[PDB]
Amino acid sequence: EIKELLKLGDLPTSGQIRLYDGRTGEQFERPVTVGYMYMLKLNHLVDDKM
Amino acid sequence: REEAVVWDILDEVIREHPVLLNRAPTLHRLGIQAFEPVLIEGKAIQLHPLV
Amino acid sequence: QDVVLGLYYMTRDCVNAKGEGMVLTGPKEAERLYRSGLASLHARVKVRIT
Amino acid sequence: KPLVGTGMERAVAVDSGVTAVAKRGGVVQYVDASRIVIKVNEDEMYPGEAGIDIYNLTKYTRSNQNTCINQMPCVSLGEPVERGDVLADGPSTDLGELALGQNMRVAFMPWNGYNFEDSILVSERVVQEDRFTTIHIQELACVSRDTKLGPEEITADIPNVGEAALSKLDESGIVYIGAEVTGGDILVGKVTPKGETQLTPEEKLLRAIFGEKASDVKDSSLRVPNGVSGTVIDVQVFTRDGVEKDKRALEIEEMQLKQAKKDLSEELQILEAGLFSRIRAVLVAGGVEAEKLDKLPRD
Amino acid sequence: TEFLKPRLVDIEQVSSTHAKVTLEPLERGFGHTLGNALRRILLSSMPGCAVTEVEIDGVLHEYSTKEGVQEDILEILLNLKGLAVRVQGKDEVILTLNKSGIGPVTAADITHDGDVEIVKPQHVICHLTDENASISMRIKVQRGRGYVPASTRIHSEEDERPIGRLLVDACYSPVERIAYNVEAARVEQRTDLDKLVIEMETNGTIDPEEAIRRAATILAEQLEAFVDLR
Amino acid sequence: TEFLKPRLVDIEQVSSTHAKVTLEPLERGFGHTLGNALRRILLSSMPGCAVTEVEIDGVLHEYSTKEGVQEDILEILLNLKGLAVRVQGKDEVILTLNKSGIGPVTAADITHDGDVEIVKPQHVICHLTDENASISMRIKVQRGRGYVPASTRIHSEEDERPIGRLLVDACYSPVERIAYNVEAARVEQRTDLDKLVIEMETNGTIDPEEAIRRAATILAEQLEAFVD
Amino acid sequence: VYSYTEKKRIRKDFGKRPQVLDVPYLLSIQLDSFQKFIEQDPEGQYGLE
Repeated sequence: EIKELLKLGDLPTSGQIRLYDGRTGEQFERPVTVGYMYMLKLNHLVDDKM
Repeated sequence: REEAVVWDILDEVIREHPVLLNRAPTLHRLGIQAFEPVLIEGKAIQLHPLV
Repeated sequence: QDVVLGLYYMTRDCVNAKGEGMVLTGPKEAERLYRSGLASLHARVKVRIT
Repeated sequence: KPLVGTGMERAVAVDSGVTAVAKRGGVVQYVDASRIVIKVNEDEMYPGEAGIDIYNLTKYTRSNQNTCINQMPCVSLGEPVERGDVLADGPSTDLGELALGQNMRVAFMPWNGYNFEDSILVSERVVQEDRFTTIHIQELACVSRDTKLGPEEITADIPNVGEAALSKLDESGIVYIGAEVTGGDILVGKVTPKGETQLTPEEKLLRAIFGEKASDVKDSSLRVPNGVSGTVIDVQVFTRDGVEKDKRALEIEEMQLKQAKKDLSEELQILEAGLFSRIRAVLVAGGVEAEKLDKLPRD
Repeated sequence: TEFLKPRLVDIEQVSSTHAKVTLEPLERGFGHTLGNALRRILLSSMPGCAVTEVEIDGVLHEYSTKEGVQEDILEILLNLKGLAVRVQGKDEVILTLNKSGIGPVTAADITHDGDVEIVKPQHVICHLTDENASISMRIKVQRGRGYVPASTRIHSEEDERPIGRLLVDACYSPVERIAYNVEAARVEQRTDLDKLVIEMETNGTIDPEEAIRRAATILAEQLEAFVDLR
Repeated sequence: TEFLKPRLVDIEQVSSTHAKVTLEPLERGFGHTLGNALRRILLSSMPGCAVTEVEIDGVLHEYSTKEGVQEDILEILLNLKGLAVRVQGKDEVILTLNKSGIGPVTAADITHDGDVEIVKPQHVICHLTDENASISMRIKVQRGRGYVPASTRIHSEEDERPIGRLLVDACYSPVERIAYNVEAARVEQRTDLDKLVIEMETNGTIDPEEAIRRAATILAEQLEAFVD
Repeated sequence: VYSYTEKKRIRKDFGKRPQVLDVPYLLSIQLDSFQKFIEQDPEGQYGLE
């Protein structure tokens, strides 16, 4: 069903895309998994840990 | 106060000084190793991958 | 980890790809070829080396 | 709001109860980033009291963890909403939903050892957008104690300090409202009883020559913590009954005074507007008069 | 040796935000070479305008809030950062936003000064709820390349700001998105030559054409160093 | 508006063929912008001269063995690809090799021909075993840009070739190897800045330094239209 | 049909079985137990009583 929706997103069903290296302009030889993940910043601040 | 000058003197001392890095637990003697420290911005210590 | 992975990537060999059966005057040529996209690193090759 | 939730993300927020929820339903009469007032439908309306429900929101209060606790209003003025609608969101909450964090485009790949062992590579664009920036409301307390060495006092009077540090202080010795300072910078001035007289030989010599006549006082004045810099969001003053009112204390307790007044007047008149509105809906149903009433006084 | 002089040819604008720029004739291989350098410098080094500073009346600090104002201070800050600004002569202008009554305060409501062009006049800043609700402020709009926050400016800031003055993190870079497509280009007889196709999105601020020129310019200027001293 | 202008610093020319050049200070991101632009052009587009074709007498196909030569033709071919040529005016030239007897065939044994200089007179070619064995040939050098292997020449070859004419991979690019390290530059005060360490191996004839300028040149000329 | 807030934002639910019982008040334990301590209930043996 996830694969099915990736067609409706008009993006690769394997969820991998070929990426261009912004430094060199060389492509990475193979596609990689890209996409949105939900991230969080912890109560652990380096500010305190110093 | 902390002017530009301060940083330069720090640089000269840190030059050729070795500093010790320690991780608990001290599993073995190499839980502490000596390195030449290189100053960077930020509050984070940088460690070499190999060690 | 990553170290090993990169090393593995380079050393691993692959059917034809680009520039199979090229004969090279020394090692530096190899990298020049890869960087121009005229050869994959996986490509089987004869190199003259001491 | 999280891209990938479970259906539970609404429930979680609901029960957390730090979000503000509509307890009758009706139409929103007034919207403020501080006050959300709603006119109920006659449905849920008590024939006893008035039908206006008032939700005062709280913005930027300090959590136990030093974290942010701020409410944002969700809906707009004049919106029709139902019982159990999400009026104002708590901190990590979107329109009904748990908004724990933020969602980014990740790429799974090895970088030049910047992602080495679960380490993370991240874009400047994150700072550009100001995502993952924390508000920390940190608390500090300045205490003026009484030793038998003499009662300590809070004044702007601070021996051998740079006038940089003096400049931000009021005559009371209190930091100005809204001033942005740094670690080491002086917030609140305090003086403490000293007692010297241990002039080892050399010291006496110089005191004679140059003068600089030593005034007995320690540097009790309230320093900011190390490597920490942010803005004063608010200040509080509690004077004990014995000693008389401080300048700054007096003026800020006067500020709070007029606060209570204004808020209470608003309260009365908001609910009074509801009452009065209801009487017109009552007097017009079985006594057709809108000419005479509209232009007569209200009380 | 046959070098090839590449010329600026196509300059299509699909939208005010989006512009397509084609560059021919590119010699083989330099599609990629130029593609990258261009992009990098484009986004980081392109001078743009952004809100630098604000004084709002009845507003001591970014955390509090005024009556009859829907947005929090910080959030209105966020709005102003987003304001697309075109300055002609002077580098730092003081825009005055004065609005009254019930209504959504758009950029058009700002008192319109001669040397300033407001790119997105429709852009909301704040919503005035109350009929007696009155908002005034003086917002400082500066020119700058890349991104400098409040915290960097404040560090070396002998420029002692008055109380109430609210610094904004400066999102200067007007370039929102930019990529290149290297595709072989229509030479009436020659085969190998190609065009560089730049797909480019910005917040109005910099014009497509001018962007190009100034980018290549600075690139070239940096190239000076190598050519010059040996 | 403020630029950052870089200047030339260290010029570790450990060999004439090998020169590292250290470059500071560089504005952030331009380490790779410039590192990259340099590199691409350096290798793929640098005009140079190299051995393209060869005919050895008694050697009509490249896989055969010639009488008294220890090396197979294949190995000798590969040696000659590497051989460093300096021609001044002429675009296409045909050098003659005549050597006999026992011993080591070095570049010296090439026919002088005024305008052409052999950069490596002591470059290894062939080991000739019996004194009865004689080696004679004509090697052709052409001027051209970048690298074109034998198999890609076979691609654009409507130009039909004779028997005996053994084509070899053309190493035109005088840049042998190139990379740039982007180490932390931290100039006083502003730390974000970085260093460009440009490590280059060139092919003797042309000095590494000159390679630098030639790259920037060719690039710059492109830039012409756009500055205007 | 849905409320004004759901009408404003739906989240697509891939749930296969229909949740028959609605999720209980998650804080009930606390609320209800503390209530029992002070609950004015003369005959009911709870807290004070």
